[PDB]
Amino acid sequence: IKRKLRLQLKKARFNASRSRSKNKCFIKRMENNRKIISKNNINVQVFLVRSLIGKLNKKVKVLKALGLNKIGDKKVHFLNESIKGMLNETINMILLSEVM
Amino acid sequence: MLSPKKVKYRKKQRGRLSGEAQKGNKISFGEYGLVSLETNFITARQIEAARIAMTRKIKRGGRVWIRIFPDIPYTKKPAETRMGKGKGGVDHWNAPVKLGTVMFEMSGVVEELAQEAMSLASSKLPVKTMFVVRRDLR
Amino acid sequence: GSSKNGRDSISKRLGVKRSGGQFVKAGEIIVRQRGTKFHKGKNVGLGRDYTIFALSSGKVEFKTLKGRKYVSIV
RNA sequence: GGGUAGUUUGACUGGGGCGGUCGCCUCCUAAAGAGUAACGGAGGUGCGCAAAGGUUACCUUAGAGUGGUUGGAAAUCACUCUGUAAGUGUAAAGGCAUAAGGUAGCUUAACUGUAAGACUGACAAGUCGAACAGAUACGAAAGUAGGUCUUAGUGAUCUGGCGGUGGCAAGUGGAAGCGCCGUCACUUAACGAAUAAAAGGUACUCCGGGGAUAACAGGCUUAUCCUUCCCAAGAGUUCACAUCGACGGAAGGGUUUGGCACCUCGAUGUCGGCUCAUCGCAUCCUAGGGCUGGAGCAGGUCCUAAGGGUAUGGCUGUUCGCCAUUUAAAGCGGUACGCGAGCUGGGUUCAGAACGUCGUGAGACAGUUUGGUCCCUAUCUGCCACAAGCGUUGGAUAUUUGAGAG
RNA sequence: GGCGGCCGUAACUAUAACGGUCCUAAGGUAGCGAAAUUCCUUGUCGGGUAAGUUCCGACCCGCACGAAUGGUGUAACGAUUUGGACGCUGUCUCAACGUGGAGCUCGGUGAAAUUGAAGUAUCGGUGAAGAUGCCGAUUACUUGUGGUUAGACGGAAAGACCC
RNA sequence: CUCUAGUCUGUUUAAAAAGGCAGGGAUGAGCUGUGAAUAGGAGUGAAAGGCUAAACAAACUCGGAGAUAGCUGGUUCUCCCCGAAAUGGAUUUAAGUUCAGCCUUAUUUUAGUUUAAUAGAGGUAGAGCACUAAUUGAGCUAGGGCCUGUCAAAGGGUACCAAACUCAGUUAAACUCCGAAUGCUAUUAAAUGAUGAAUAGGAGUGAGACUAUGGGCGAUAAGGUUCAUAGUCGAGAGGGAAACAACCCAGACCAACAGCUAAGGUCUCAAAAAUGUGUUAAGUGGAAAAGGAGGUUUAGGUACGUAAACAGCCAGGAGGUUGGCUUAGAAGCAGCCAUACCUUUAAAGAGUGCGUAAUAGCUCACUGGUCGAGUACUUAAGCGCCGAUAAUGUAACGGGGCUAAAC
Repeated sequence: IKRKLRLQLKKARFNASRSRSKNKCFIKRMENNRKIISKNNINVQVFLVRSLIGKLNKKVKVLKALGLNKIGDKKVHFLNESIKGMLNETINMILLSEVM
Repeated sequence: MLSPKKVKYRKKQRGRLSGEAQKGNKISFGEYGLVSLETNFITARQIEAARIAMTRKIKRGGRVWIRIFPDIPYTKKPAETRMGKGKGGVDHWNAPVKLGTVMFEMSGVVEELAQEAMSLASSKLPVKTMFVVRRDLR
Repeated sequence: GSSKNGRDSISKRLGVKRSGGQFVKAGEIIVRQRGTKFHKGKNVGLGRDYTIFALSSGKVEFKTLKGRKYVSIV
C-alpha cells in the first residue's frame, strides 16, 4: 500500500479517534471560563491545566506574563481589561474559579 | 479551440484555487445552467468537447452560452529532462472554476431535452455538476 | 536551454522610519522613499531624494487632505 | 629554445562534463513595516548633457469629435467634450498641476572649510541632512542653488606619473627621495580585486576521503508505459451498445523510459546463456458458461477457473525479434530486470594493437575489430538425509486408528 | 598538413553527361567501397542453409575510403581472425558403468582466514526505506554427523568506476 | 636443448607464475657456460610505459623528516550550575575559514516581554473594472471586401470581416477607484520577576530534518527542491498511535509496594463501562475515484387519488388515411417535412416497440370495467451496495473474536 496514502490514512484515523465525552467536558469548561471572563472587577483564581510544551510562542509568552509556569499553578488576579485580554488569549489552557 | 489571442506574459504561476464562487454564480443569459460542484480547472479542449455535445444534441432549438474562457497557460517541461533550467513551456490552456460557477447556459429548448443535453455535456467535464432551472421562474 | 533571466537588485529598505505619534528630535529621518509618496507639512523638510526629515523636536503626525498624506511635526 | 625544470589551468551546478551564469539598478515571487531563497518570472546597465545644470518669470499636453489649399486614418490651424490617459535624454517602478512637463532671460552652487542629528548596516562602505564662516549666480525681496524628478552609468590596497605645499632631510648647509593636499593610469567583468606574469591529457595512473555525490539494485513518485472503466457521436441494410468504438472523462497496476538522491564507495559483483526453481492471474492450451450480425464446421466478445502442461532448430553475445518445421498450446509477469561463497565469460567495463571521426599535440569516442587470471576447506540460520539422549507417570515386545504433511 | 557547396537541365518515369553561381592555397585523379572504416542497417540483390543480424559475390545513397601516416592485388608462409565441407567422435539427445587420487571411519601429527558476545526459527508488517534480535501471529523435543550454499547486505583488498 | 599458442588442474597452491596433456623453433636474427661493460631523470629497450635484484609513468638505502594534509581515525576519573547552532555577510568560497547572530563567566546598569486603551503607515487576502491587458452574448455602427443602376464619376442590397459606443456577464504575481484580519511602531496603566542592555575573558556553530499553515519550481508527483511563521527532534527520558527520532499528551534532583488526572482507552490477550434513543446487514466498521443504483432511516417538494389513482385481469386501441411525399416500395414504424389533420370522439399518437423488399402481422401510449390506498417522479441529509484490482503466507481491525464488543 502506497506510503503517501497510508500516512494520510493513519493521521486521519488518529484525528478522528476523539471521544465525544471528552469533547463535552472541554465544552463545559470553556463555557464556564467564558461566563467568568464576562464579569468585571472581581478577584479570580487561575489554574494552569495544559502544558506549555508545543504551544505557540506568543501564547507561552502570555502565560508566563500571567505568572503560570507549570501545570498546577495557582495565581489570583484582579480582572481588569489587561487580565481579561490575557485570559481571552489563553482561555483554552486555564481553569477559572472565583475568589469570594 | 478557445484561447486568448494575445498575452502580456506567456507563463504565470500556478496559484492555489479554493473557496466557493462569489461571482458569475447566477443564470444570466439563458434558461438552464450547468453549475459545478467542485473547484478545479477546465481545459479549453474539454470545454469545446462539452460544447459540441450540447450543440449537436440540440437540433437548432436554442442557443448555448459558454461562461468560462481559459486564459491560463499550463506549462510542462520536456519529456525526459531533469529539474534544472526552469519554466518549460506552454502546453494547453486551463480555465478556473469554483463550486457554484454557472459554467454553461442554454436557451430555447424544452426542459427535458435541455436536461438530457446537459447531462451529455457533463459526461465530458472533470467536475461534478448540477443542472439547474432558474428556480425562480418555473 | 538555460534560464534567460534571474537578476535582482539589492533591497533598498524604504518605508516609514518613525511611526506617527513618536517623539523625534531635530534632523531625524522619518520616511525613505522614491517620490513624494508622503508630502511635506509643517516643520519638516524634503531631501534631494525625497527623504522626509524633522526640522525640530516634536511628535510625528500624518494628515490626509484630498487623498494625499502629509507629514508634520507637532 | 617542451631539449630540460618549476607550476598554473576558478566556482556555482537537483552527480560531473557540455551549455549558461558571476558587479550594479527596476518590478514580481515576498504571505499589506524591514528583510527573505531557487539554473523562479520580465527588463536594463559599464552612459548622456557646457545644458538636457543653477535661478527668475510665464505657459499646459495626449486622445476623441468637429470646420478646413494640396492634406489622405493621421502633419499645421480653430472650437467643444474629456482632465494627465501626454510628456519627463536612457529600463522599469514610485512620483510629477504649485507641476519635477513646455518656453525665454541672466548665469556657473557641476563652490572652499565644516557639519548637530540620523537611515541602512558583520566589517569595509554607502545615503540623507538643517545650520555656520568665506565667496558667488538669480531675484525687488523673501529665499533657492554643495549637478541632473528619484533610485543603476562602477573598482579596495599596493606601485607609479603630474601639479601644489615646504613637514621630514642619516655631522652641518643643500639636494636626491619621502610625507601632506589636488589629481591620473586596472573588462583587477571570476567586478571585497589569491601573482607584475599561467593552457591541456591520463584507460599507465597514485594517495587522502565521500553514499556530503553519480553508474547496478532497494525505497518514494507515476509524467511516460501497461491494464481497465465512465460518456456514446457514429460505423454496422434500418439497429449506440453482436462487434469496433473516435472526441473527451475517472482510476488502478509498479513491468518500460524517467524524476528524487533515503540505505550501501575501510566494495550490495553488472548483461545473457546453463542448472534449479517458487509464486501472482491481467488464462496460451485443456475445463465450465452468457451473448452473437452463432445454420453446421470454425470463430468473435465477455465471465468463472492457476490442477497440470506450455517445442526443437537457423541468424545474432544477445533478452527481444524474424524465419524453418512442429504442437492441444508454444502464456504474460514478480522474486537484487530470481539464481556467478552453483557454472560459463560471448557482451559490457583495465593495461596490447588496428580502422573511421575529433584534437597542432598528449589523447578522446553509449563508433567498430581482435587478444585478454571469474578466489574462498560452511561457524550460524535455512534446506536435503541419518543417528545419539530422554520423555510419553510400572517397565518392555509385536500389530495398528489416525490429527497433520508430502 | 589540406583536397568545397547550392541550383537548373533529355522523344514516359527516373536520374544528370551538361550549364550557371559563391568561395578557397587547391577542392579527391587512379583504384577501392555497408570495408579491421556504413550511424540510419538485419541497406538492396544474388549464392550457400528446410530456416543465415555472421560469411562470399555485387550495387553506390562513401554519416565519416583513398594513393609512401602508402592505394589496389599477390605465389608461398601463419600455435592469428572469419565462414563452409568431408571424416571422426559422450559436444549433445541422455546419461550409464568401471578405474586412480581425495572425500567417509579409526589411530598419530595438526593449521587457516575469521570472530562485540549468542538459552541466532518463519510469515505479514515496522524501521536509516531488503530484520535471527522490534510488533502481531504461526511453527518448533535436547544434541550431533554426512551433505547443499538461500541468507547472515558472508570472508578477502581504508572501491580501481564516479565525485 | 631451448621457448609457451590452445586447454585442464592449481587458485588460505607442491610452486610469491608451476604441473599434466600438448605446441613452436631446432645449421641459426640459434641455445648456453665463465668473466667483463653501461646506474635513477639515468641505463637498456627487434618498442610492451617492458626491464634494471619477486615492487618501476622515474629503483633501493640513509639523511632533510616528527615533510605537509581544509581529509579520515583516536583522545583515559567524578559531581554541581547554565546552555546552543546548522542562519545572515564575505571568500580561488560551497565538506574550510572569518565577522555578526545564538551560549557562558565576571562587573555595572535597569527595562525586555505580553496584554488592554488611544493614535499611526500599508496594499496582502478578498473584491472590483475606475487604469493597463484578456474576454462572453445581444444592441448599434464606422471602416474593409461581397452583391447590385457597376467603368474607376456620385452610387445602392449588406449573410459577413468588424473599430468605437451602449446594456448585461467574466479574468489577472508583474491590473487597482477600493480594502481587511493578524503582524509592525509610539505612549500610558497593570501583570510577569532578572527573561533586557553595556564592558571584558572563553567559545562552539555556519551539512539540518519532519509536522501544521502561506508560497515558488515540479506534473496543485515525490520521505522532491527552495523560502516565510510556529512547534518538535536535533540535544528529550515517560504514556498513547500494534512495532514506528519530527505526530498526540507531557519536561526525568533522588527515594516510597500512596492518591488525582492528560493524551489514549474501558469483551478478551490487557490495567479500565454500564445505561437511554436511533441507525447499519455490508463484518460496513476494519483503504479510495468518475459512474451506476426499486438498499434503508428521517425530512420536504411536484404529479395523482375513495367523485376510484397506479400494477394485474377483461375490452377497444379506429374512420378519413398508402398523411403528402423522397424512393422502386415507405401502407404508423429506410429517410425529408408537421402531427395549427380533422371527425366517430369514451379513446386512438402523421403511432411505443417487435417484424415484414413494400405492406401484411403482433403490441403500446390512449380510454372503458374487476379490484381497492397510497402510488409515480424527484430533493436534502444519516448509514450502506457495486465499481475494488498482484506476485514467500490469512496479511487494508495488532490478534482472538464481536450484529455490538459497530456508528
